[PDB]
Amino acid sequence: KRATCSNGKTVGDASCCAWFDVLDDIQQNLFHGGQCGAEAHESIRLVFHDSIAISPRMEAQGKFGGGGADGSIMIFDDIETAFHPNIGLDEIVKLQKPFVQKHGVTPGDFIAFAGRVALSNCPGAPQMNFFTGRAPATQPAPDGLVPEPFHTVDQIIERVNDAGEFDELELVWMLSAHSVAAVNDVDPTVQGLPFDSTPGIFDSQFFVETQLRGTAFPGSGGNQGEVESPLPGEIRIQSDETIARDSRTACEWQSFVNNQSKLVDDFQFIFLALTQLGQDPNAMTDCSDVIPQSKPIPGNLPFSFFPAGKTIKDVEQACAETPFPTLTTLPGPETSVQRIPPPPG
Ligand code: HEB
Ligand SMILES: [Ca+2]
Ligand SMILES: [Ca+2]
Repeated sequence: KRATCSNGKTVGDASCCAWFDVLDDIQQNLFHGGQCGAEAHESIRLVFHDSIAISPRMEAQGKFGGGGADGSIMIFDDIETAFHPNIGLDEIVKLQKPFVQKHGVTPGDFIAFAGRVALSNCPGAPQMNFFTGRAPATQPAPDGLVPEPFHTVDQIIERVNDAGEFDELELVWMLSAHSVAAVNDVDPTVQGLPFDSTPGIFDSQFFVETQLRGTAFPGSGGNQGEVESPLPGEIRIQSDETIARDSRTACEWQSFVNNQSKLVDDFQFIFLALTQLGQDPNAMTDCSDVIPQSKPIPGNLPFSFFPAGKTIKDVEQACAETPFPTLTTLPGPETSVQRIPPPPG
């Protein structure tokens, strides 16, 4: 059957027991009592920037293409966090390092762990998986491997296809993370502008809101990779805006609107896949029973809605197969999306 940890919990594999002490430590000292706040969002982002930096095409040509989910972004933070796509990630890397040192775990395992635990904090999240077995990187990733907000949809599709054999529909899946996300470094005048009106809730509001006609910048204009957004305080990036309207991806983008089961099943899958880049999944240990049970979305709303002051008339419909769903609109005046201030220091 199962192993029993010193704290009296039971697990599928005895090696998983050490992660309960990591869990308690980060929930209290990294995530401010298990919150879906700035440190959680940064930890989710960090998983992608560690993991996607792998390139089988470069290896085939005799060039080191990076080791994927290997902890390189932490081990070699002075190198990798100075790459422009990794802007702002040295803060979370620095917050995470003490825990890795204290608990004697691999940097790559800890990054995957912290991302899973972060998502567990966000109502609506899938039940996140956690596998161990990522040896420390011995070489930093090359630059040019992490997508930018100003890149073409073509080059982003190509990049994820190379990194993980991900198709263009799976690209849409992994962008679900922007449902619990804010932007600190794109607008030099303001930090913490969310991508959707519910950055604390893993829902499909990101997929709704990116489909709306953009009307204004939330702060300054003229920032590379930024386009007009539909709501005060919400930011929109060019890549997301284009993927939402591109004939290859627009139908998948819309499919998440008012479809919670598809959202969570697809994201659960793709997040695990990201955390196993550069690894042999058969060689890894399943420690998924350490991750907290995800919480349902509270309250009494339909799963997807238009934000207040928006209706079907504000949607730029892009899926030729299926009209955009006629959602309910939240009552009241158009409200400003509140910023998520990044960690002090
Ligand atoms: C994980 C998963 C994921 C994925 C896949 C992604 C994908 C992406 N993305 Fe992301 N992001 C994210 C998650 C993510 N993401 C998050 C979580 C965030 C937030 C952070 C904070 O809040 O801090 C972001 C954020 C972000 C930002 C902001 C930053 C700064 O400012 O610093 C940007 C620009 C981006 C982009 C992007 C792109 C281009 C792509 C393509 C693919 N993003
Ligand atoms: Ca890496
Ligand atoms: Ca959200």
